[PDB]
Amino acid sequence: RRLKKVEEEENAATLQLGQEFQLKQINHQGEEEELIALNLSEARLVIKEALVERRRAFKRSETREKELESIDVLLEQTTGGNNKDLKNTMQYLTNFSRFRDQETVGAVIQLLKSTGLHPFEVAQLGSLACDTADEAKTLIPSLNNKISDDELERILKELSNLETL
Amino acid sequence: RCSFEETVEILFEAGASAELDDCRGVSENVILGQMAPIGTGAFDVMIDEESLVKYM
Amino acid sequence: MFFIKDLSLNITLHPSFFGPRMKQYLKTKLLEEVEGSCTGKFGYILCVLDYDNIDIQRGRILPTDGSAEFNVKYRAVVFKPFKGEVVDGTVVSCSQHGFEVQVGPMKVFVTKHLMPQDLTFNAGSNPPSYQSSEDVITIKSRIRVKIEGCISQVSSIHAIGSIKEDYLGAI
Amino acid sequence: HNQFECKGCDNKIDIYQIHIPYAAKLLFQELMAMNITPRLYTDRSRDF
Amino acid sequence: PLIARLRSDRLISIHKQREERVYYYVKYPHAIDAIKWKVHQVVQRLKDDLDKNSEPNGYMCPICLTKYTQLEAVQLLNFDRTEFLCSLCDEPLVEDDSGKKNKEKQDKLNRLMDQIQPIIDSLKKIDDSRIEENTFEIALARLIPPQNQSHAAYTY
Amino acid sequence: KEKAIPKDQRATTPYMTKYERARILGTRALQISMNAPVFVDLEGETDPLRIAMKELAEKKIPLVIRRYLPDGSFEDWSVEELIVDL
Amino acid sequence: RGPNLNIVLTCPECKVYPPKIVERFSEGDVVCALCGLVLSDKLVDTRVGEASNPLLDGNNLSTRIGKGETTDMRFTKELNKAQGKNVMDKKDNEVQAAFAKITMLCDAAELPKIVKDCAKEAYKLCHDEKTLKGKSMESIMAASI
Amino acid sequence: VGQQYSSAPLRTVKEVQFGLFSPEEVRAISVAKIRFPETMDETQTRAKIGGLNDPRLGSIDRNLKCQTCQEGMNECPGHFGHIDLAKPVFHVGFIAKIKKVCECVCMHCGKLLLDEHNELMRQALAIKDSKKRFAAIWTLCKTKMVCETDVPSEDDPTQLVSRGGCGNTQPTIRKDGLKLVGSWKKDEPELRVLSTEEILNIFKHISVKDFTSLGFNEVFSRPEWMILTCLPVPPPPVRPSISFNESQRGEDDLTFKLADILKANISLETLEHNGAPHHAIEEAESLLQFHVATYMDNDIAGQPQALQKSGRPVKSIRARLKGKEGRI
Amino acid sequence: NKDMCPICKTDRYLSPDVKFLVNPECYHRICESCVDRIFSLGPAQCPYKGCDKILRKNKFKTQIFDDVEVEKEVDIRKRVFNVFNKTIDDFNGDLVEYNKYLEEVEDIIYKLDHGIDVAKTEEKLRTYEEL
Ligand SMILES: [Zn+2]
Ligand SMILES: [Zn+2]
Ligand SMILES: [Zn+2]
Ligand SMILES: [Zn+2]
Ligand SMILES: [Zn+2]
Ligand SMILES: [Zn+2]
Repeated sequence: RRLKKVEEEENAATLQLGQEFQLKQINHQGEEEELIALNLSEARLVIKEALVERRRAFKRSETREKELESIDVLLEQTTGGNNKDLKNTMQYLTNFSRFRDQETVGAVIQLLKSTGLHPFEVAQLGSLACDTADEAKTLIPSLNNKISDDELERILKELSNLETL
Repeated sequence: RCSFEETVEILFEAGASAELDDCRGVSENVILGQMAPIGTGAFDVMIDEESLVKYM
Repeated sequence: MFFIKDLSLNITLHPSFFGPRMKQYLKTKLLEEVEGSCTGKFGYILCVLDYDNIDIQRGRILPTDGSAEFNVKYRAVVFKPFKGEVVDGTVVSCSQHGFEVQVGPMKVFVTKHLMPQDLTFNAGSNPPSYQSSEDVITIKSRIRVKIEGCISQVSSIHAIGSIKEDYLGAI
Repeated sequence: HNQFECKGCDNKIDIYQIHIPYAAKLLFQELMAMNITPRLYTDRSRDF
Repeated sequence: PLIARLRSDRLISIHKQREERVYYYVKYPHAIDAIKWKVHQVVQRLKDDLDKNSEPNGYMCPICLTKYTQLEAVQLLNFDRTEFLCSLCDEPLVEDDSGKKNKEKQDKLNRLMDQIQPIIDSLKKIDDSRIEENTFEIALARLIPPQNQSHAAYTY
Repeated sequence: KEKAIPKDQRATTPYMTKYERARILGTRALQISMNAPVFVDLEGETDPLRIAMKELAEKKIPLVIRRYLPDGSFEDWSVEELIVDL
Repeated sequence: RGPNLNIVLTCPECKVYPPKIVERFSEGDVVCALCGLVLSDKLVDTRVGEASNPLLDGNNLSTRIGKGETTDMRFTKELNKAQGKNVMDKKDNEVQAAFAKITMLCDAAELPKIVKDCAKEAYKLCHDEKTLKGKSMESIMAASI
Repeated sequence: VGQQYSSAPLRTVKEVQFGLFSPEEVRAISVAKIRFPETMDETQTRAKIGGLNDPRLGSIDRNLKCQTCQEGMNECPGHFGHIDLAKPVFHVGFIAKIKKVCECVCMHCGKLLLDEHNELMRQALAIKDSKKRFAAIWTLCKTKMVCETDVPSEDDPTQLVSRGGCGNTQPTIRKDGLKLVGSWKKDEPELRVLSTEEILNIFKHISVKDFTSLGFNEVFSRPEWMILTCLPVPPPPVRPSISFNESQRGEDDLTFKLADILKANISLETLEHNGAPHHAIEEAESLLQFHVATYMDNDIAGQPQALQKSGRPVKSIRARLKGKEGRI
Repeated sequence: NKDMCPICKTDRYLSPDVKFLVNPECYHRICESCVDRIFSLGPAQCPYKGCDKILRKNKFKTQIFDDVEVEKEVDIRKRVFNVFNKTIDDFNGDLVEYNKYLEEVEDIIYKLDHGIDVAKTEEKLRTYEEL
């Protein structure tokens, strides 16, 4: 028993994500696993993939506006009360997502995983739309001295190459 | 030990030696006001879902 | 940022739900007490993944309460903020002290001291908005904000952001 | 306000509530004023 | 008061011996270290204060006079998102007066360093040379009698 | 879970003790008093303790006793499988 | 000019202000006289403590040093010596010394306790004033009596 | 009615770990610094800020809220204050322990008088239980009156292996009153009082492994912590102000003693600040030490008892915890 | 100025851990401590008497040559050589053309260093870098 009571300050720039958000995570089974970070588009796909599955469970036993209504009606039908927070997230994700279908995201994941960057960094790179290497170097300070501008410049171009819509 | 005699002297020695108490005795639990692990407290009563489902 | 985390919770069941369909009530309680909830250690818990396969351990009857305490292990999607991260959001409210940006389940507040000098508060315009030569910031506007500080409580998280650095502010 | 804080440790997400007799609280507080640190812990550190 | 203050800073040392008589002298290694540390601490204190003041001001409540930081105020604003309400007083908060002091602290540091210049120059030379620690017996080698018939026997 | 002895090698007494019976009746009686579902047919009874006794007699109590050992190990025994001989 | 820090007991259900409150000392309950709702429980009554009058001595907490079941005269003498050499208590000791003399004077004339209490109070109120600086202490004590 | 609902998890105490406060912990844990030996302002209407009954430490009245947690008397557990002592003072309950530790280590370098180079010490260090290990070490070390800068090599007694030491003769320590006095023997023996600061400095030089062999814990209890530099102040609930008829107010005996501590501390601080020849300083130090010692324990053999105005002995903390009517 | 920060005058003698930095925008010496405080939360004007050129923290670097004037020329040379870059083989071994090309590049660098024609020359640099 040791009450050392010393904790490093959390910071995204230093990639010090905390004590419960370490890179090496332990799942429920007990085997060590790498932390998985999801971008805005990836989170949108994963969340609504469970909502449709949730709808199937209970039953068994497109432009922005029309999609927003479809999610909204689906949200209320397949979720209980006190869902005000979930509604805000889905609405926020739909208006800021950069990938629509699973195919585009799958290509993106296979694209950015070649850099060997931290899960936090790759998620940030797939979350914020950057046009120049300098734009990503300043908005994401952790990228500094981790990837050359040559690779970053082409990665940004290719990321925008498959931009949705 | 402090409950019997030399209450303050025993406590002072605990602080200096940084003694650890496991609270496995009746006196520790009585002082802390929690169910002592004796008699009806020497076990935990749990719920049985395997038998609950078959009953009804 | 959104993460998928393996979380554990201690759920309490009143004896009134000790029937043949008590496991379903536990699932309902999990969705009613976890989804949409805020935790300072894991952030805002948004959605529960694998709703059909939650690992529910055997319950323990409390001595005097009479209710059963169940340890529940589940996989959920959580939004956890961190200082130094750059996020996008929509302004919801405006005031003299600053405007509030909505980023998913969180509200980021941008203080005047963390705002560029050019931007100024103008209460004359209805609704009130911050006006500047290059751009105007108002409710429903899209703002790119960098979280400068985060204070996390056991059941509440508040963060403050800034738009003074380059490539921030109006998108 | 549903807020907790332990000044000196700089934490707000590691708080626990326990039920103890008020006399027990008085004893520990009296010990604390006596330079003795009776520390109450919820998790075990040594095996039986 | 003069000796006590000069003794706490260890710029003047005391020595008690039976002849109980009290003698005062100067211990060069001790005085230099105390001066060097205090000068460094004073400069560091101003530098730390200047760094702290460069941060946002904060807030204070006129009634209960309780200091609230920028982060602390963000969790206390009213439901209307118009003003910061004190938890204890449920009253609007007033900005603290720390915005203009940023320049005042910098000016003091600039003036102090120019004034403390001789000390810094002297310290540089002291480290370059070899310092010999003084003692009562050693100090007696340079003794100039204060009085013709002093009652104190200046012998060790 | 190295502290959970498998059912095949349980070495504790197969008879419910007086202390185990006292807590089982009290725990079940408390649950009944708080509107718990009764799993036994009632021929007319209002006392929660008496209802609990009826359930124990017919072995219709969905509870298991976790008997602890002085080293931290434990054995799980269902109320139905425990013989009430005392 | 300071934090409120005041607790007022009002019935949430009745909402009548001011409320009718009955303090059941025997049952240790504070209950609303209109609806019967209990507003606060575990009320305390109103040795280990000493009672002093803050009208003749104000706020002055001090403790004497004396012999116990086992004690050496050396420690008692020096400890008493150290206590006397205090600067904060010297100012109040003059007032306390005045009270002691007043009590002796009042007790030598066979007067009731009320007179000496009034006399001591009069001295304290009129003491430490610029007007009474050129008069003999005997006159001040006699006038107070 | 009961206490209000809380969002923190409900748990049961499993282990209790005893230890000693560090001076830093007392300052960080404390919510207010006590600097005034008074309890009520000049108007006797509200408690004075910084006094013994500071509103920040909690409230013992049904009509007042705590200035720290904004909770009533039935929910506020009390908040600890602290007093910054002018000079370090001994702990009345550890004077015997301090003496044994002083005789176990050199009084000039903080190193154990006997190292592992001695076979007798080797077996002593092999003892598992702390209480008996300390006793064995004390018996072996208390008779060593020299640091032994050089010790014979364990391989053979021919050549001497150098060990960290100073060759400084150790004193014979005895306890006189509340002070520790050591006597040195010449080559009558010289005698002088070991200042509390000197003992604190020596205790702070003991290595991590050195005092662990003595039974101390690196984190929960260190010898430097057995000397009091910052005194925690219990909150009003621990020392309630009772009332007889509600028109007269009485104060707890702890408050009376605590006020004396503040008065003595300020007197000492003012003394050494200007003038105050060394003779007065020692008298002031003894008075502060006596007040603190009687505050925690009013039954000390050979010492006077702090008596109340009514003549009854002051009820200290030790008295409350001991006896058939004590807390336990 | 020998070993003390121009702003805070943190001499190396009292603060041996001090580390100096320079900014290409105005080539002004400044210790690390001052850089973080003034530019951590965003861009700010240079805190020098007579200098009003804004700069960013990310642009700071460590000075290589002890002479500021030479530092300016080398950095400008690096910037120009990132656009104006050719080899002898680029002109099929034509030494006369290559020598003239080298002189023209040197002439451009000289004009940039002393600001002979900043507006015209800067446009020429932008024009060439595209093609
Ligand atoms: Zn206030
Ligand atoms: Zn009512
Ligand atoms: Zn409180
Ligand atoms: Zn030594
Ligand atoms: Zn500087
Ligand atoms: Zn400049």
